Amino acid sequence: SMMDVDHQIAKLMVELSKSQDDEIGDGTTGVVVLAGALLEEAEQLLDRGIHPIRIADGYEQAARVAIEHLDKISDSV
Amino acid sequence: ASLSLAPVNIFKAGADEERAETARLTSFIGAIAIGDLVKSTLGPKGMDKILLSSGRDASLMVTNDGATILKNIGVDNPAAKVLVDMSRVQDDEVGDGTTSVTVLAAELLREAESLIAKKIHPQTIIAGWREATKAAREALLSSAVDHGSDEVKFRQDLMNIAGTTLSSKLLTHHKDHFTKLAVEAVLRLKGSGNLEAIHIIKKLGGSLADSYL
Amino acid sequence: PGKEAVAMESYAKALRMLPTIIADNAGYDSADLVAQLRAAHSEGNTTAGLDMREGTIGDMAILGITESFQVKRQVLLSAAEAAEVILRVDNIIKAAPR
Amino acid sequence: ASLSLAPVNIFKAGADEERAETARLTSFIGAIAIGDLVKSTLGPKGMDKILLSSGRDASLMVTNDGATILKNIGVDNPAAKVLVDMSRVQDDEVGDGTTSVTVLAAELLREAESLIAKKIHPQTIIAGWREATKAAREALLSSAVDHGSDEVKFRQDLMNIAGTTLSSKLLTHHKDHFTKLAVEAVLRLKGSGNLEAIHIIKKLGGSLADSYLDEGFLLDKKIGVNQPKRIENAKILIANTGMDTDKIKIFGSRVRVDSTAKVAEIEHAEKEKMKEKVERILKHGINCFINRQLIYNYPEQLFGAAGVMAIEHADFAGVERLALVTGGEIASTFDHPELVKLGSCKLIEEVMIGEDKLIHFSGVALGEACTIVLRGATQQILDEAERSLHDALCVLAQTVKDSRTVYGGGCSEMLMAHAVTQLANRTPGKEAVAMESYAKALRMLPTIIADNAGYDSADLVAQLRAAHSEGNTTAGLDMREGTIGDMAILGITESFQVKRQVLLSAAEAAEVILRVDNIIKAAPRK
Amino acid sequence: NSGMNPIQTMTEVRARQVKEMNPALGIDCLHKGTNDMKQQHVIETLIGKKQQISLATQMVRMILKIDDIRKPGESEE
Amino acid sequence: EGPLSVFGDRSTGETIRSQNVMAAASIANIVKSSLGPVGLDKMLVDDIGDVTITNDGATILKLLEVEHPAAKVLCELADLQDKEVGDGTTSVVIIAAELLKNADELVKQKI
Amino acid sequence: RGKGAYQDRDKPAQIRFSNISAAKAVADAIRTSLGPKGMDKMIQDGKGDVTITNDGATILKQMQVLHPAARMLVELSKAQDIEAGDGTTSVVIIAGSLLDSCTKLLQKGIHPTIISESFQKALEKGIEILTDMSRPVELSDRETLLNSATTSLNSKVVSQYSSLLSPMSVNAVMKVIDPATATSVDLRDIKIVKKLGGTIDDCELVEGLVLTQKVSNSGITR
Amino acid sequence: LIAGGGAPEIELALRLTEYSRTLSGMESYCVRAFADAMEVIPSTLAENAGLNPISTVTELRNRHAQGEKTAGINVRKGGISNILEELVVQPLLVSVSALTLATETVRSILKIDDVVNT
Ligand SMILES: Nc1ncnc2c1ncn2[C@@H]1O[C@H](COP(=O)(O)OP(=O)(O)O)[C@@H](O)[C@H]1O
Ligand SMILES: Nc1ncnc2c1ncn2[C@@H]1O[C@H](COP(=O)(O)OP(=O)(O)O)[C@@H](O)[C@H]1O
Ligand SMILES: Nc1ncnc2c1ncn2[C@@H]1O[C@H](COP(=O)(O)OP(=O)(O)O)[C@@H](O)[C@H]1O
Ligand SMILES: Nc1ncnc2c1ncn2[C@@H]1O[C@H](COP(=O)(O)OP(=O)(O)O)[C@@H](O)[C@H]1O
Ligand SMILES: Nc1ncnc2c1ncn2[C@@H]1O[C@H](COP(=O)(O)OP(=O)(O)O)[C@@H](O)[C@H]1O
Ligand SMILES: [Mg+2]
Ligand SMILES: [Mg+2]
Ligand SMILES: [Mg+2]
Ligand SMILES: [Mg+2]
Repeated sequence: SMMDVDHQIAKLMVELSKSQDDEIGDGTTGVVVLAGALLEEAEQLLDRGIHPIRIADGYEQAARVAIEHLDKISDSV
Repeated sequence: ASLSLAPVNIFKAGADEERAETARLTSFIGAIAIGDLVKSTLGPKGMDKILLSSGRDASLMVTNDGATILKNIGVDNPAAKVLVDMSRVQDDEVGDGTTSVTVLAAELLREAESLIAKKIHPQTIIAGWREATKAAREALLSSAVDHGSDEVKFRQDLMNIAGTTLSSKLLTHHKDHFTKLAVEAVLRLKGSGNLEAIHIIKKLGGSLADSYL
Repeated sequence: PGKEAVAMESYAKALRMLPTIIADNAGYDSADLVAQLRAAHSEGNTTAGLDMREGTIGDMAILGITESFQVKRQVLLSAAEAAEVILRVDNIIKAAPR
Repeated sequence: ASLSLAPVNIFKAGADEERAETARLTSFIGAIAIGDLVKSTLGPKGMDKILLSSGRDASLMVTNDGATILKNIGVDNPAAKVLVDMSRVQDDEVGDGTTSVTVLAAELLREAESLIAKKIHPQTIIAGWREATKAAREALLSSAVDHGSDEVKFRQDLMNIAGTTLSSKLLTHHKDHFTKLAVEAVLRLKGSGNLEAIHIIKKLGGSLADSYLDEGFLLDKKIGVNQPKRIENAKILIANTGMDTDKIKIFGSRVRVDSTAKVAEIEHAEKEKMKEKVERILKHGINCFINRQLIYNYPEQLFGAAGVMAIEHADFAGVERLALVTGGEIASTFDHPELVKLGSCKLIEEVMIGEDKLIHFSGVALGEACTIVLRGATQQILDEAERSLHDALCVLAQTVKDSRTVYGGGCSEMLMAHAVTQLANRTPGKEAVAMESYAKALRMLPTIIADNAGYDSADLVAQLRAAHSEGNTTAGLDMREGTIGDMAILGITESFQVKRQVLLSAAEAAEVILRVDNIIKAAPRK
Repeated sequence: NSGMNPIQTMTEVRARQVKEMNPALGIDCLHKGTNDMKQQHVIETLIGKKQQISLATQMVRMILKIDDIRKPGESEE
Repeated sequence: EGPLSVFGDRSTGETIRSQNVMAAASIANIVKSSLGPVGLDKMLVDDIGDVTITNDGATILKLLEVEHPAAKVLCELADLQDKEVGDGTTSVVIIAAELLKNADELVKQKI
Repeated sequence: RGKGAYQDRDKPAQIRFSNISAAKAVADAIRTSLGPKGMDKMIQDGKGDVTITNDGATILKQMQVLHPAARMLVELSKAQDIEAGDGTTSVVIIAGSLLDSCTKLLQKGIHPTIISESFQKALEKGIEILTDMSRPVELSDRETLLNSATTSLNSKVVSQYSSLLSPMSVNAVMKVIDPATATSVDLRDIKIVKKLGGTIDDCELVEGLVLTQKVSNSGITR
Repeated sequence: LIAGGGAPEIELALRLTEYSRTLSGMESYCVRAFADAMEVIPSTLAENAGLNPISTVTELRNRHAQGEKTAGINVRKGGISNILEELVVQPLLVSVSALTLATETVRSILKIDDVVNT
């Protein structure tokens, strides 16, 4: 929020972190690192010639898998 | 990669982003500049500074008070701003120690620069500094002495503390005189801490020893 | 054990550099006087301090050189705290000045 | 008062005068900037720099050489200029130590800044530094070892020194390979120190391991047109004659006649003069003729008809190297052939390197000259390989001159610091403090060597300091695993000349920079 | 950030997680010896992690789905 | 720009193909009106009042001041036809431009 | 023990990443001119000198690249043009790809020295592997020579004329070398004379001599 | 002589992946990186040909694993095949020098840690 960005993708990342803060109030730095990493890997996938939408769909699928696995390994307090 | 040294710049015209070594560089040089500024006013033989403001009035001040000196300077380094605010907070909490705290912070940051040069993480440094702060707090508390019970010994401690506070300042010329003043002025409050109660009228003329309570 | 010992030693050096500067400002052998003081406080003379009239070491209890515990404790804690917060910084992102 | 901060300014518009503290400030920050710049190239694990000059050509270099780095930077601090000149002088004297002297001077000035902050006069510091330099010189000289007598042990020292010099450079990939080259290249000189004799040809393409040391000699010149291309049992005349419309040195001479017939007769006489010159040459009984100057069409034709290979436009360097490698005499007069010594080589052929043809002299007679063919993937790689080879060859020449060696890997610096410490703890006063700072800088050299690899510099320098205090005068850094070891066994040895020059030049430049209390700049021309 | 080698530490803790089924094995940032976060009392909220994953994936999707930009680009004041 | 850092502009893909076709088409439309017994002549004024009337396609494309390389190619084509044959300098330009047009249509279809 | 080396400086890593990014940008810029289905690039010099080409060395040398790593890739392609005269695009793409891989390696926290040495190991193993794959050939095997020339030409604008320029390109080399003793070829022995006009179907292999210098006599041409 | 159509790059990628699996340590990761990096030339050939690079390169890896080391990208048929039937051959020196020079330049570039403006 304090960062003076002019790149619209940096603005999207600012909005992402603010969204994590609104919904949760923690994780505001993990979300940005994780999204950056996902795009960094999409970079190699696009280099190999995959359609960016296929990348987005594989990411959605894997995200569903990870969410259910979190529900699975979760603990209660 | 990096935020600034990237093929695309991600910032508005006029912004900037100092990274790891450059950030510690600016921080340490600014803090150490502030500290080297405010020292030489430290101790009985400390000398004063001139605060020749450049405003349309060109206010002129001659001070040995670290809080005033730091308040009245145009700082642009953020770490220097941190130290400035720290001295202001010292002046608010108690009325002394603004130069001792400023010099101490600056020397700690100098030593931290040295340690970072030794290829040490500033987390191991902050951890060790917290441990050292604990040890120092206990040593201080253990060495502290209390004499508020004995009324005469308390009067002696009050006179000695007032003398030690005025020793560094321009009043060390007539320290004893002003020492008595300050002590009486604080004893006339009868336990109250209201310093707004103590009015000080500054009348031009006469010698500094003509001052009285 | 470890590099935390080194950072503790640096903390100690800064604490020592405070009276060093106090002595420098008068024109005395800051190194000599702070060395004498360090040796005394290692010996157990917890009241050894600078006598700035003649430029020697003396008994603060006798000379009447005492400070408010409030003041010295606040000095220590605020200085260490500000140094901590300044040391945690690894990036300075400034915004376009107004 | 003061020169600048006086009610009246005494200077022309644009000049200035930095006083005591401001002068030492600029000096120390400039020198320490230079030093922190040139380090990180120090040691086996040192990394290269890019010299992206901003000129109209924008030359590009990738170097680990401290001398080149400092030469190729626009410096404006005068103390930095002093350190730059110091590194240049190191590069001139010997071929190594250009980064070590700079880092050492910078560390000495850092410690001197610390000491001046301690309220020490910058005279007492220099006094202690002179005493420490004396002690260090004696410790170094006493630890040095000489093996030039035993030929095999001397070969071992040469191989080890070349390896230590190339360890820091881009050739450490194929160190052993280039080590052999460098050693052979200096041994072909047979005691001579002429490094101009060692020619280095940089041919783009191929790997750096395709580089080799030609058993004979290579020349990047051309053979004539109708002249042979291969010659066995070649007898060679090396010359510096005209053979190019060679005119009688009488300059007022002019052909002034009344008939074109006489002009033609005089032209024919000129040609007959050139022919008689060629015949005097051929009376030496030769098959190859190399001229420093050009060879025009008519003498080319004559040499071709005579069956002689006439190589033209070799340079002063080409003819000197040919004289050294073949045994011939550079000649400009041919009226006493019995006095002109010819060069001999079993074979002169034409060879391909990359996409270029070169004259190859094999079976040469003397060999006191060399040709190194450097192959590489990029011109920057080639230039850095030439610089590294020059370093190694210069050091091996300096060792052949003076076989004194001193162990490296921080052993030498730690030893000198140990001697300075012994001197310091017995000395009274602030000179002891300045000696201790001298020792700290000496110790900060191996500290940096270790840092550049990524090891616990503090831990390793502590181990080394303890070893050199115990009496294990050969303890040094083993940078393969990152431990301490015996430099005598690991083969990490340096030229005593180089290390002594490092010490002395660094201490001397730091001394001259420390004597300064005022910097008076004049209005820049620009 | 804790000075450990990323690949080494991560591969070791991954191998341990696979062998001894234990999704409480992670990075000893404080160097307490143990890799068991359930013992170190290192605790995150399930909704926190799930929201991190969901937000990162959704925003990465919206970013990969963009293939054209048209800024003012005027460099105005 | 950006990652490359080349000090120049870069067109890539359908953009540059469309540009090339536009350039060739421009050159062909210059001369299309001068083809056949019903074609008409052209004036050309040389920025100084020097006038040239002509129906010769090679002449027209020589006098023009062309900057695009895909159009310089067609000018050189007309010049080459004028050197080697002496007639057909307009038809050759028109045909080259039309081949470019249809071929770019095919390349858009991802042939 | 506890923590390792802090790496108080980040500019080295920034420099490594900038070099890798520049190299990958060059590689991905010329990736399109690789193979029989690869296309050409037009390059208009500052003076306006146009150049259409499919050659990687020419492409990189002609575009005035400015980043140091990209300059080094230009020199690399030139070195391949010298040593082999074929592969000037594949070599740049390979370099860019190795550097783009060094990106993620560095990210993992590996030292550049380890990366370089491991790359040397992989290089030695790959030289071994390619040598194993190869088959020997006799220079008398004209079919292999024709096929090599055709493969070399498949990538270039002269590929519809390959049927014509492959036999010429093999005859030319086979006329300037003794096939029994030759260990190399000097292509300055092969003169190329570019004359405008006609089509690429008019290219010729003249065993004798060709000169652009004019004849001075009028009436004596043959 | 070596086959073309990206066959040497694919064989190289595969066999160095195996070599990497044998070199357990941190050199293993770097050798696997070298392999996957060399796998980019076939991917590029496929992309430019107009095929699906991922599927094409996976088919190539699979067929080279079966043992047809002279298998490559037939842009005439549009897929994978024995490339010698299309007569796509190139000198071994080309591939060898490309590998050597690229590796040397990469090692040089990795030894750089600063840039100065002379
Ligand atoms: N004591 C700890 N030990 C190990 N990991 C921790 C500890 N505290 C926090 N972390 C990790 O650090 C990450 C960042 O947490 P934190 O910086 O507190 O907030 P944010 O997730 O918003 O950055 C979390 O993903 C968590 O897994
Ligand atoms: N007679 C004395 N002998 C020795 N030290 C003294 C004497 N009088 C004062 N001091 C020291 O001088 C210092 C004066 O500091 P001061 O300038 O008030 O610092 P600050 O502005 O930070 O409060 C005190 O820290 C005290 O220790
Ligand atoms: N195997 C090794 N072990 C320990 N130290 C080494 C080894 N190889 C070289 N060195 C040290 O590395 C240094 C290389 O320095 P160099 O970069 O040549 O400095 P300069 O450029 O000043 O000559 C030498 O001082 C030598 O002491
Ligand atoms: N009398 C005619 N009747 C029908 N067609 C003609 C006649 N004269 C010329 N044409 C056609 O017009 C085309 C172009 O002619 P013209 O424009 O004169 O030559 P160019 O194309 O070289 O400028 C020719 O291809 C020819 O077929
Ligand atoms: N007809 C073909 N079918 C399939 N692959 C081919 C054909 N012709 C060439 N190739 C392959 O395409 C590549 C073309 O590379 P090229 O662009 O010439 O590389 P460079 O420009 O680096 O020499 C060669 O590596 C070769 O293996
Ligand atoms: Mg006070
Ligand atoms: Mg060296
Ligand atoms: Mg017509
Ligand atoms: Mg080709």
